[PDB]
Amino acid sequence: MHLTPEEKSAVTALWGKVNVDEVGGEALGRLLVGYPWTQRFFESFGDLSTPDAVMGNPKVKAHGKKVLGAFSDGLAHLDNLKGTFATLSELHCDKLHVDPENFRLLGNVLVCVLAHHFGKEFTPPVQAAYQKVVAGVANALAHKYH
Amino acid sequence: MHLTPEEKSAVTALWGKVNVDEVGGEALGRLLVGYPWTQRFFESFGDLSTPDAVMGNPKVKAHGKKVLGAFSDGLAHLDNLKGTFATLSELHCDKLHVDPENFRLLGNVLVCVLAHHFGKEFTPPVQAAYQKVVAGVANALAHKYH
Amino acid sequence: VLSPADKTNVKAAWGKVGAHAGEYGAEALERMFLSFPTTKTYFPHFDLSHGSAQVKGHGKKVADALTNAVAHVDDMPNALSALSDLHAHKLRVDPVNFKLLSHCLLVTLAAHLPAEFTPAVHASLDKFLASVSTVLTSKYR
Amino acid sequence: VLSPADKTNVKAAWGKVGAHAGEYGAEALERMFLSFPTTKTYFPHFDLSHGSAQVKGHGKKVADALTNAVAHVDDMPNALSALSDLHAHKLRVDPVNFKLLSHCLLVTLAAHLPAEFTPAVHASLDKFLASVSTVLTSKYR
Ligand code: HEM
Ligand code: HEM
Ligand code: HEM
Ligand code: HEM
Repeated sequence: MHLTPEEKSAVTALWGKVNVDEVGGEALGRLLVGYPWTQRFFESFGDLSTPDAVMGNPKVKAHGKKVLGAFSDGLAHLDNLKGTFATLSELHCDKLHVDPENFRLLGNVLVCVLAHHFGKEFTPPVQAAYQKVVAGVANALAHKYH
Repeated sequence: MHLTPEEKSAVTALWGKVNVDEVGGEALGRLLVGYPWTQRFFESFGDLSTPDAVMGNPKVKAHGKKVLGAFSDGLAHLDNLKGTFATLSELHCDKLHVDPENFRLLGNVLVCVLAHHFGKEFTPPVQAAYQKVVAGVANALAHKYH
Repeated sequence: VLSPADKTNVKAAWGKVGAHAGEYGAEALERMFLSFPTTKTYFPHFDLSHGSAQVKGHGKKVADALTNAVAHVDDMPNALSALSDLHAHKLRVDPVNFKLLSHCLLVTLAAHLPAEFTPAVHASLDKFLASVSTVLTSKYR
Repeated sequence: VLSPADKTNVKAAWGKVGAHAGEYGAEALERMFLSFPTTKTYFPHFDLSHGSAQVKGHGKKVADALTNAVAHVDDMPNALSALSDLHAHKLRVDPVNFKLLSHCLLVTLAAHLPAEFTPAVHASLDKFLASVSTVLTSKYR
């Protein structure tokens, strides 16, 4: 990352306060609702016909926790997101066929969820560092596409 | 910059056939015509009211040649674009205030220009090598923005 | 295309902004400048420092125009003609930038309207900002 | 919006395509697959090998649709409604990919129509493809 020690600490410190369970389900859910086309990959999850049906769908919530988990662990290898997401990058390409653009949609949704949750705490400088991380993550995940 | 040896040879062989004076003028002119908003940086160039006024403007031709001149030099240091373009990156940012998205528009226009000129010689695979190159150059030119 | 639900959602959310729109305008710009520094290329003449009156004033201007857009959600094209003109023929901001300001605006609303920033409202505001973006860049060429 | 000039430009350049549309459609696809490999995620079921009949087959369908939009240049939203529905509801191609294909289509035409691919025509063709893309994406949300 091109994270400043100061930027690293801000990221790190806010994260410490995050409930991955709740933030994961909300980020994925908001994604499915705001950008309806992302639902093409979750047909087997059920009824995503409404905000309510998406936000309530347990399969969605549980997928959300799995994704933020993996994300969460990447924050520990912020100096090599590439190497941390290599295998996950191949999987997404070769098995899942997920267009990397989706990684960027999610990232932006993630930032909106964090702002949502932390209000005041999520200051311009703090968002700036998070924007750098979400971009970084999306790039790492997209890295092995061919 | 994931230029395979074979991609690099291909970039280089074609670049051998280009008349930078000419290509430079065409690419720049075509940008000002296709994305007229880009004309914001050249109000001292005079008349850009029509395609002929743009394409034939001696100032556009002269600037185009300068721009492609710097690009050609970049092609000789495919290994160190960031280094090669550093003072120019700073200038575009700090003095000219040129939104880097402009560097990507020019790259696409340039690819269409090479296609225009080389016809069938600009094969699918050669285009893919040039795509990597214009992107690397745009990235190098944006590296010093802050 | 904004559905009736969307128009409702938007008017409600914006309704809660009230006297703070100017402050939110200002905050969204500040967030844009820091998160997407390339956007600063359009404001060389501004003092982009925190709490700059230039930034504050511009914040109000933008907020106000949004208000007017919510108010004429049914006739945006017409309500924003002049602004579409200004941007296409004078300012000539690259279209990619509208998406960046739009994003900083959501983030700002979210951080300030917790209760109101539901998933359905989030989706509506986004579409809305998108519509507004389309309108402002419709006469570019 | 497309101007009379644009309209004339497009009918003219597309006029020249004639009977090669199919092959040019296939070629634009291949260019896209090679230059923007992320686009391949949408055709996991295709043989993307050089000279794949699936690609040939697909290239023709795309060219047919463009040819249809040119024939109905004054009523594209209606002429393309069905394709707009398909893309919005079934295929669900992320919007960014339209710009990639557009770009590869422009490269293909340039490569084949040296005499007609003038600055003016180039610009008209670019606005045209942007408009087709907008139609195909209008019903996404
Ligand atoms: C922050 C970015 C993301 C991360 C870290 C991530 C991580 C993961 C992980 C850890 C898995 C578990 C699968 C396994 O190990 O077998 C997974 C599966 C999957 N992901 Fe991603 N993901 C991300 C973004 C996305 C997005 C944006 C989408 C689509 C909108 C997506 C679609 C999927 C699908 C469809 C699966 C398979 C789930 C199943 O088997 O039902 N991912 N992802
Ligand atoms: C491949 C990308 C580009 C390269 C290599 C490049 C190179 C150059 C060079 C070598 C100069 C002269 C430096 C000097 O005056 O000391 C220059 C100036 C300039 N460039 Fe760039 N340029 C690029 C793209 C662009 C684009 C796309 C724009 C606007 C859309 C732009 C806007 C300008 C302007 C406005 C000037 C100054 C003109 C004047 O003398 O008034 N450049 N560029
Ligand atoms: C949400 C979409 C936007 C809206 C509603 C909007 C609205 C406005 C308004 C109301 C003005 C002031 C008009 C006046 O001075 O009378 C303005 C000016 C301006 N806008 Fe836009 N704007 C938007 C997006 C953008 C973006 C994304 C940028 C660039 C990053 C931008 C750059 C400018 C600039 C440079 C000015 C002139 C500043 C000055 O010199 O005072 N605008 N805009
Ligand atoms: C202007 C641009 C486009 C046009 C005119 C177009 C047109 C079409 C047409 C006519 C079909 C065939 C429908 C049928 O089965 O009758 C189709 C299918 C399809 N298109 Fe689009 N399309 C465009 C852009 C895109 C893009 C950018 C992508 C993804 C990168 C895409 C992905 C697909 C896929 C995956 C199918 C289904 C193919 C199959 O399974 O046979 N399209 N498109």
